[PDB]
Amino acid sequence: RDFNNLTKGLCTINSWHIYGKDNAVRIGEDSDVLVTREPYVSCDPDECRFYALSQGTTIRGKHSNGTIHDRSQYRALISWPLSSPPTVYNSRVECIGWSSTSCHDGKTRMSICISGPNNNASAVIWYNRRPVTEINTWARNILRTQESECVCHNGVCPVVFTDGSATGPAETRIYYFKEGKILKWEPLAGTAKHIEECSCYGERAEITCTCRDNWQGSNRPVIRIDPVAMTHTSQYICSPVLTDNPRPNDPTVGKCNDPYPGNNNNGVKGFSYLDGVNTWLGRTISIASRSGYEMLKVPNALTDDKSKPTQGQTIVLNTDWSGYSGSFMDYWAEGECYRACFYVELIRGRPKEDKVWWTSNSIVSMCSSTEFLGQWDWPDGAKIEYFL
Amino acid sequence: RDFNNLTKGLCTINSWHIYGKDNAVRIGEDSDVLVTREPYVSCDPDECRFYALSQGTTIRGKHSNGTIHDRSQYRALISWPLSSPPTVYNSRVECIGWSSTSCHDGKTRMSICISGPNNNASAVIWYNRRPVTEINTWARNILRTQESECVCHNGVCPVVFTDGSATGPAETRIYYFKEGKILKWEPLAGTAKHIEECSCYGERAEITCTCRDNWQGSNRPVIRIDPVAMTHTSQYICSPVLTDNPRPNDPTVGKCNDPYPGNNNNGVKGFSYLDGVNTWLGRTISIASRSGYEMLKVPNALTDDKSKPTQGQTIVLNTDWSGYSGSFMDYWAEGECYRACFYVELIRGRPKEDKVWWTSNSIVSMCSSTEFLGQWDWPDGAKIEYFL
Amino acid sequence: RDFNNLTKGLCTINSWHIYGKDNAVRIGEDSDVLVTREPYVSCDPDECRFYALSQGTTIRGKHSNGTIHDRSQYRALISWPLSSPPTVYNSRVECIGWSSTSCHDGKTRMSICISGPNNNASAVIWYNRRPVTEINTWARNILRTQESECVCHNGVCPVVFTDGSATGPAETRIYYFKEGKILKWEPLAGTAKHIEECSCYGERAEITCTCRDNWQGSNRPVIRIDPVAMTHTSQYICSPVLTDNPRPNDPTVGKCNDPYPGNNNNGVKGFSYLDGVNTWLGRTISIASRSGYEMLKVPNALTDDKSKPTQGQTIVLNTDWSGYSGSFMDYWAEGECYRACFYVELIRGRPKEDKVWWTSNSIVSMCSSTEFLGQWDWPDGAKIEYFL
Amino acid sequence: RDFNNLTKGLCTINSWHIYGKDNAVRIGEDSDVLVTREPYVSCDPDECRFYALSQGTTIRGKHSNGTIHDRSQYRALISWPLSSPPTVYNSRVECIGWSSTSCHDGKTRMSICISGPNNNASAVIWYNRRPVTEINTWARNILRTQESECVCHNGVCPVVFTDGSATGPAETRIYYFKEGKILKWEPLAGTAKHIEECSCYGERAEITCTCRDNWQGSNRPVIRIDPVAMTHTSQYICSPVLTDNPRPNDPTVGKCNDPYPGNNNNGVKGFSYLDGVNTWLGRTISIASRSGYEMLKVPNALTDDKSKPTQGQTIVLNTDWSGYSGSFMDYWAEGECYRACFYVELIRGRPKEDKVWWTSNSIVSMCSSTEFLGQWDWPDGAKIEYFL
Ligand SMILES: *[C@@H]1O[C@H](CO)[C@@H](O[C@@H]2O[C@H](CO)[C@@H](O[C@@H]3O[C@H](CO[C@H]4O[C@H](CO[C@H]5O[C@H](CO)[C@@H](O)[C@H](O)[C@@H]5O)[C@@H](O)[C@H](O[C@H]5O[C@H](CO)[C@@H](O)[C@H](O)[C@@H]5O)[C@@H]4O)[C@@H](O)[C@H](O[C@H]4O[C@H](CO)[C@@H](O)[C@H](O)[C@@H]4O[C@H]4O[C@H](CO)[C@@H](O)[C@H](O)[C@@H]4O[C@H]4O[C@H](CO)[C@@H](O)[C@H](O)[C@@H]4O)[C@@H]3O)[C@H](O)[C@H]2NC(C)=O)[C@H](O)[C@H]1NC(C)=O
Ligand SMILES: *[C@@H]1O[C@H](CO)[C@@H](O[C@@H]2O[C@H](CO)[C@@H](O[C@@H]3O[C@H](CO[C@H]4O[C@H](CO[C@H]5O[C@H](CO)[C@@H](O)[C@H](O)[C@@H]5O)[C@@H](O)[C@H](O[C@H]5O[C@H](CO)[C@@H](O)[C@H](O)[C@@H]5O)[C@@H]4O)[C@@H](O)[C@H](O[C@H]4O[C@H](CO)[C@@H](O)[C@H](O)[C@@H]4O[C@H]4O[C@H](CO)[C@@H](O)[C@H](O)[C@@H]4O[C@H]4O[C@H](CO)[C@@H](O)[C@H](O)[C@@H]4O)[C@@H]3O)[C@H](O)[C@H]2NC(C)=O)[C@H](O)[C@H]1NC(C)=O
Ligand SMILES: *[C@@H]1O[C@H](CO)[C@@H](O[C@@H]2O[C@H](CO)[C@@H](O[C@@H]3O[C@H](CO[C@H]4O[C@H](CO[C@H]5O[C@H](CO)[C@@H](O)[C@H](O)[C@@H]5O)[C@@H](O)[C@H](O[C@H]5O[C@H](CO)[C@@H](O)[C@H](O)[C@@H]5O)[C@@H]4O)[C@@H](O)[C@H](O[C@H]4O[C@H](CO)[C@@H](O)[C@H](O)[C@@H]4O[C@H]4O[C@H](CO)[C@@H](O)[C@H](O)[C@@H]4O[C@H]4O[C@H](CO)[C@@H](O)[C@H](O)[C@@H]4O)[C@@H]3O)[C@H](O)[C@H]2NC(C)=O)[C@H](O)[C@H]1NC(C)=O
Ligand SMILES: *[C@@H]1O[C@H](CO)[C@@H](O[C@@H]2O[C@H](CO)[C@@H](O[C@@H]3O[C@H](CO[C@H]4O[C@H](CO[C@H]5O[C@H](CO)[C@@H](O)[C@H](O)[C@@H]5O)[C@@H](O)[C@H](O[C@H]5O[C@H](CO)[C@@H](O)[C@H](O)[C@@H]5O)[C@@H]4O)[C@@H](O)[C@H](O[C@H]4O[C@H](CO)[C@@H](O)[C@H](O)[C@@H]4O[C@H]4O[C@H](CO)[C@@H](O)[C@H](O)[C@@H]4O[C@H]4O[C@H](CO)[C@@H](O)[C@H](O)[C@@H]4O)[C@@H]3O)[C@H](O)[C@H]2NC(C)=O)[C@H](O)[C@H]1NC(C)=O
Ligand SMILES: CC(=O)N[C@H]1[C@H]([C@H](O)[C@H](O)CO)OC(C(=O)O)=C(F)[C@@H]1NC(=N)N
Ligand SMILES: CC(=O)N[C@H]1[C@H]([C@H](O)[C@H](O)CO)OC(C(=O)O)=C(F)[C@@H]1NC(=N)N
Ligand SMILES: CC(=O)N[C@H]1[C@H]([C@H](O)[C@H](O)CO)OC(C(=O)O)=C(F)[C@@H]1NC(=N)N
Ligand SMILES: [Ca+2]
Ligand SMILES: [Ca+2]
Ligand SMILES: [Ca+2]
Ligand SMILES: [Ca+2]
Repeated sequence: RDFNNLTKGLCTINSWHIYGKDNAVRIGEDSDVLVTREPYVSCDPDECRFYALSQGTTIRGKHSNGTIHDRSQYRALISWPLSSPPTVYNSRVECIGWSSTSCHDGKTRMSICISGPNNNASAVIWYNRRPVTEINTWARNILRTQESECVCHNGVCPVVFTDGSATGPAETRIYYFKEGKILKWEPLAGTAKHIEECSCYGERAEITCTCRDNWQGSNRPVIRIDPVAMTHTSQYICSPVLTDNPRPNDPTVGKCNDPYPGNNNNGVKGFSYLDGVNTWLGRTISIASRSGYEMLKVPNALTDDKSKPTQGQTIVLNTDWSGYSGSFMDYWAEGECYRACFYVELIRGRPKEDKVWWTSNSIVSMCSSTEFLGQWDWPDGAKIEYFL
Repeated sequence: RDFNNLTKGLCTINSWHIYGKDNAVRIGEDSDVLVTREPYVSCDPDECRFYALSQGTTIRGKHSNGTIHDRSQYRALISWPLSSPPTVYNSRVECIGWSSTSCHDGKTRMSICISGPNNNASAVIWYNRRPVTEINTWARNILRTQESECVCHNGVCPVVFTDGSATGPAETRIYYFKEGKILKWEPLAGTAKHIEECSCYGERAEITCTCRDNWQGSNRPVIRIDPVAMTHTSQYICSPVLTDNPRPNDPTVGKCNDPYPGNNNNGVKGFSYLDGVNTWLGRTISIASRSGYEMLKVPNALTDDKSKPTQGQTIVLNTDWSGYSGSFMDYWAEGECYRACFYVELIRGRPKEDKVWWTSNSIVSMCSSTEFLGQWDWPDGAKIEYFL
Repeated sequence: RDFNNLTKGLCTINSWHIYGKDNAVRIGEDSDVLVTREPYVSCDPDECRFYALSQGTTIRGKHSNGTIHDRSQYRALISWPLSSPPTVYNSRVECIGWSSTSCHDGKTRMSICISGPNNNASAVIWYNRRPVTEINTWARNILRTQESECVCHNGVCPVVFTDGSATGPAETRIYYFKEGKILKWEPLAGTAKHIEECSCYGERAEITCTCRDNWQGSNRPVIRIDPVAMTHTSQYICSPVLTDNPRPNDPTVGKCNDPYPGNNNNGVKGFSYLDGVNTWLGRTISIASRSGYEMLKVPNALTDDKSKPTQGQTIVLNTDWSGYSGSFMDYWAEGECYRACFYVELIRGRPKEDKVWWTSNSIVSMCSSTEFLGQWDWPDGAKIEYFL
Repeated sequence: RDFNNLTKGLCTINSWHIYGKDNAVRIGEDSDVLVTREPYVSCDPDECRFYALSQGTTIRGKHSNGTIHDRSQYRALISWPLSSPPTVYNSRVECIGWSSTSCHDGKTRMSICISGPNNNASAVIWYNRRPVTEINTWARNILRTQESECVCHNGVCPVVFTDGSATGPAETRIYYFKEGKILKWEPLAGTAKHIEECSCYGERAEITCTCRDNWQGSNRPVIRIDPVAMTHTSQYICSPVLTDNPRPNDPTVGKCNDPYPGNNNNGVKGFSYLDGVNTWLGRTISIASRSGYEMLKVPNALTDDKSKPTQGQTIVLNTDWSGYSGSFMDYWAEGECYRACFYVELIRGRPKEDKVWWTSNSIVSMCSSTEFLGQWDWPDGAKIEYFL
């Protein structure tokens, strides 16, 4: 086993095909399914798995009451087989905490969980299923990380962390890990003014992350990382196709180097694939809430402040709930190019559906096709009324 | 690991012995068993497994209400250990969709799931548990495939798909796959006038499929495929022993090159083994409904339009429900010949048993014996009244 | 991997230590535990497992009603990890039927299940988890076999079957299998007048089985088998310490070559270790019912028609239910001798406890010690009243 | 695989990071979680697992009634994946009994369970998942052992047992095992006057155990073992920071060679790391009950009868229940030093919470960091009222 290297480009994305779906809320209506949120997908060389933050109770369990809260001592990063639900009996605990990331470097897996109180959180970096490095909070304000997979190149796996205000300037750092040890870290550079929850992918020896400016931006910040030099910059997606949520209506011209204004102090984790004409952006269909989800092909979105969609695909109808969304690729598939993939978290329960006392989610995930495939929509599918 | 080659003939079939049975509806009365239908069996070189289409809910779960429907976003091909039930906790998802096939080529497994709306369905072809090829609907009318295992020879695994009307001419294609990639495809040839749900087996470098003419035929169409030349023809089973359902009474003479008339627009998936005097046909015992199941030895059924049974074996009594039935063989068993096997789906719930709001099934499977074994009957065994 | 050979003698048995216990009825009061009976234990070279006949329903399930019956289409030989309970989710199906045996030959496992109606039963012999040989009923009267493990020597695994009356002369055969194929079979020889449910062990190239004379004997028949010559004889245990159940009071003198009279048409599966002075017999404590269980050291029991106990060990109190009991050894342990082991089935429910509608069991198993260990008793431990 | 050797020293302990937490009582409110107590953690070369004594019933099960009792026939040492709960379906039985220890020697695992009545208990020593050696009670008074992992060095794995009074002099022995066989045993030596439940760790070819003087001491006895010479001594922790429970208030001066008085006939299993200035002691926060848990850095605690804390870390608040606590290390981690770890048992139910009829626990475990990490508290998290 050698470290994996990012030697391929992205396949041409002409549509999205179904990859995985776990139906966890439907099935967990009458089986021992854990309450989760903040899910993602990540591949090893011989298997791809679903990941999420457990809340340490099943959904039918009485302890599901109160699970709208983000951060407790009962949370852990869990993983489980692709498209199965996260059950008590099949879920494997990666580490303990309420913010995470995880990636395989070709030889073994690194998993990072942050736990603690808001003013005293710490990250523990696990490598080959043992704890190796720990990092203490630097700004004493909810140390937090990507909530989707990291990416490695020749052993170097950069990770984006943020510590500080959600509604003001914060202190974002890029840590470059290798075998779980810190090679280097840098403070955020470039023009992004606030960073959270970066969604990353790797192609041709470069790692691109699409993040959430929680403070001011409804355009998404982008961090581009060179994992060999161990350097980065940041900017925003130029495109007037705005992809955060909540957000104002789309203008005609976006902003490349500043937050696009109109909504403050709020947002959602999301992603994009930024590859010249082969660029696809994800977003909720609603400008106001986490409902619906679409993919739009927006040629040169990253660099063209007037780019608009040339194609699209509905993933979730606007009459169905969505949530966080994020990128991953199977870096160990055969063939000449990396096939872009993503998941969407389908959040159920509170706050939008408050007749139940819980919040949970299921997962749908697609990967790209070079065909122009017909679309379906992929909702969570559970009837909240069955839980009453 | 080399690609497997079909180098043996069928063993002499003198009776059928019990192979597997999961009792899923009985057990799922009080355990976390998934609602399924469209089951089958398929072997790898070191294990044989049960397969089916999940409905993405357990049977006791409230979401089992409505599961008579064939096609939703909550379905997936799952597999699980032989004769265990498909539970939440032991079932492995192969791919997402509501029509499937799957086979191992000696090196690894190919699995194909079709999903989408009726006018916009697509097939995703997985190989070694990754998506490799996608195929879009060509007639915009419920693209669909075998619902039982495919067969490979030297890496080439043909698969029969149909897109178009269930009650009229449709567009059937034979795709020849290798490592998940399309080597070739051909439109249906020969005299079969409508094809659905082919049940296939392989012997001496030839693949024989027994299919369902949904439009006109109560005799079954047969497709014979040369996986080296990558060519095929089709005809019908000549025999007056008619094997679709519903069907008219058996005549005295069948038809070789046309549908045998008497029932329109309906049928059920079934199979046969067509091997000269060693020929056995499966069918429901009832001409009117999916009840009962028998095997009949009908020497030269394929080519003799007056052949009648010379032996038989009851599998399921006419007072018990049956359903789809299909062929598979363990191509990696030791010994001089391939032992024919089959399963019967035992459908419970709607529409015949409408005091419950669900539809599900369990599975019974037999393989052939060179002995003349005593027969038992093998019903589903659940009491519907326990579910009330 | 070579075939295992029986090259060691029995270790000196000076007491019995606890080996395994699954508590299945206790735990299955509130978890998805299958209804079983006819359990046993058998080792592979790298693992020892519990085996039993499932009834194809959980114990809390409504289908547990009626499970006092011995033979249905819903039964299967299952195995599961040592001292775990047989659950829906962890139990592996070996084959389908309502009478079984199973043993590992050093290279792989042979499992035999008999199914069918009383007048038309057949055995299917599985080897390396595939069906290899089938055998049809020869006397049309409930073809049946050991219900505990077989034993192999250099690939040859003899198995004792009986077909015919339970209350009269029957036709017992010894089949000698190798890789699942029949090398030879012989009709029962020697002085045993009726044989059922043989409990076997192997030492120094000879296999000894202790069986149940259901028709006349309260002393147990014994079959001694030479697996190299493929020959056998039979006699009874001479000892006046009578070990079947129900049974008369112990006399002073037993019988070597005839059934010891006093009880007709009834009995229970049991076992012994017959090794000169190192001989230990198992039996229920009650002469009238399956309650209690003890081991007695009865020097030369096999050949001495006046032998009485020189030591003993209570396994289950007379105020607790027992059931079938049987022998196995770990033939792949390190060391100079084979350590004798046994299990006792602890039957709960009907017919003795008829406030519940089911019958099931749990398992306790001990192996011998060369120390003189203190004894405990090992009851099932469940409160029937919790199930009301 | 070679036997592991204790060739490293302890890493510098500057704080404790979260390692694992199973939330078993929360999750077991509505899933099939076994009732346990006396948990611990132990690593193999490729995996670390949770261990505990099952009570042979789930917590929601009616048989959980009465589980405050320590010793029944329904108990077994079980292990399960790190931070998962001990469920029916994922728990592996190591051996049967109501007192245990377990450790891996680099080649395979040794597990020891004691069972029997109080006056007739015996230990069975399993090695490579087979029983190898048995030891009978020597003082006929509840033969008992560590309840946390043992430690091996070059194949030699010493184990501390005690047989005799809990409230008076007893007979403690140190057995030195290798491949499950007794190399040697010695009676307790040095100044410790009563020993129970030793918590052990190994560094630089020496094994240190921190035990419980149940009879007189609120300071903890310490046994230091040379596994090459196979010799030991014992003394007490000198420090006036007293670490048993219940206990008097901390004095100013402790005792090195006698029990520190003030509480008789009671105590709790606990541990320490004794490494010069790098010494950390665990204890309950309450002097009166098993509530709260803290770690205190007490330089030279072992040898300095006036040492007081120079740092600390809260693990569990005084308003939350704790229980037994114990040491383990991952001896197969990479790097230059062994990272100290520990777990705390979080006992729920009786006797403190007597509105429920059961007693169970969950587990939290930490390992040391060379950083000064922020602290959180880690309670069990279940609401007893949900169980009413
Ligand atoms: C079976 O399956 C297939 C495969 O999925 C289905 O076919 C798919 O059908 C879908 C849905 O109909 C299509 O998605 C839409 O794509 C269009 C883009 O394609 C159109 O526009 C292209 C570019 O045109 C522009 O470029 C230049 C400019 O100089 C010039 O050429 C041109 O005139 C124009 O200015 C055209 O090239 C393209 O045409 C080609 O393809 C056609 C096939 O569809 C064919 O018929 C043609 O002949 C031709 O060859 C086509 O015209 C997306 O724009 C659209 O996305 C917008 O609309 C949806 C609402 O439906 C919305 O949710 C999106 O957010 C977006 O609209 C919002 O954002 C815009 C950007 O800011 C903004 O302008 C809009 O006002 C709107 O904003 C409002 O809503 C948002 C979101 O709520 C909010 O944030 C804002 O603030 C504001 O409120 C869809 O993605 C697929 O591309 C198509 N796929 C394929 C391969 O064909 C098929 O239908 C199914 N079949 C059946 C039988 O069911
Ligand atoms: C223990 O277990 C064993 C092993 O399982 C049990 O023994 C088995 O018993 C079963 C059931 O009894 C047998 O199955 C039946 O097999 C017969 C075929 O065998 C008979 O016919 C043979 C051929 O004869 C013809 O050939 C030539 C013609 O030129 C000529 O020789 C001859 O005169 C005749 O014209 C005979 O060779 C054969 O005889 C031999 O074997 C005998 C043993 O059974 C022995 O006794 C003899 O001495 C001799 O050596 C024997 O006569 C099947 O035909 C039958 O299948 C038909 O009947 C069942 C109803 O029972 C039906 O469900 C089937 O569908 C089928 O009948 C329908 O279809 C026909 C074809 O179209 C049609 O003609 C019928 O009118 C009927 O149609 C109606 O119903 C269908 C279905 O609903 C509907 O679609 C139509 O529209 C219409 O409504 C059974 O399969 C096993 O073969 C036998 N196995 C063995 C190895 O013996 C044993 O009983 C058990 N023991 C105990 C103690 O329980
Ligand atoms: C801690 O744990 C230890 C280890 O487990 C416990 O110690 C164990 O204690 C048990 C129970 O007490 C012992 O089991 C019993 O063993 C005796 C056999 O040992 C006795 O007899 C030996 C042989 O004597 C004969 O041989 C010759 C003859 O020429 C001659 O020497 C002699 O005089 C006599 O004729 C003696 O050698 C032996 O003595 C030695 O060991 C002693 C230790 O116990 C020691 O004290 C001595 O000093 C000496 O060194 C000893 O006397 C078994 O016979 C007995 O089994 C019978 O009894 C039980 C009822 O308790 C019954 O259930 C059995 O079925 C059996 O009795 C039935 O069957 C007989 C045979 O047919 C029949 O004769 C009886 O009438 C009776 O029949 C009735 O009931 C049956 C069954 O229901 C029914 O079918 C019939 O029809 C009829 O109704 C027990 O197995 C262990 O051996 C002992 N183990 C050890 C290593 O010591 C210890 O107690 C525990 N400690 C604490 C503190 O709890
Ligand atoms: C974010 O996270 C961080 C990291 O966790 C949090 O910071 C941690 O904060 C905790 C809690 O505040 C600290 O734990 C306490 O540690 C102190 C020991 O450190 C103090 O004392 C040191 C030694 O001083 C002595 O040494 C010499 C003597 O010659 C001399 O130098 C000196 O004057 C004195 O005599 C000092 O070196 C040390 O100072 C340094 O560090 C400071 C940081 O905290 C810094 O501010 C300073 O400037 C300096 O550089 C510091 O003063 C522990 O002693 C304490 O443990 C005692 O107290 C707790 C109650 O809180 C109690 O539960 C413990 O049991 C113990 O007290 C009992 O036992 C004593 C020993 O017998 C006895 O003396 C006491 O009376 C008491 O006894 C009673 O209760 C017990 C238990 O119930 C009972 O059994 C008895 O019978 C009796 O009833 C805590 O462990 C961490 O060390 C600190 N960690 C770090 C790295 O800083 C931070 O707060 C969090 N931040 C936020 C924003 O939340
Ligand atoms: C560390 C944290 O609480 N992040 C929030 C995160 C943060 O609150 C925001 O990113 C602002 O800092 O927001 C959301 C959300 O649904 O919007 C979550 F799902 C996240 N929950 C989580 N356990 N990781
Ligand atoms: C694609 C489809 O719906 N096929 C139907 C199929 C089709 O409706 C028919 O083959 C006609 O096209 O019919 C039946 C049936 O029970 O008869 C099913 F079980 C099938 N269900 C399924 N999910 N594959
Ligand atoms: C052998 C025994 O009962 N030990 C007690 C042990 C002993 O009673 C004491 O160590 C005194 O001998 O005390 C406690 C406890 O919670 O305090 C337990 F958890 C232990 N329970 C257990 N099954 N190992
Ligand atoms: Ca924002
Ligand atoms: Ca038809
Ligand atoms: Ca008898
Ligand atoms: Ca004490």
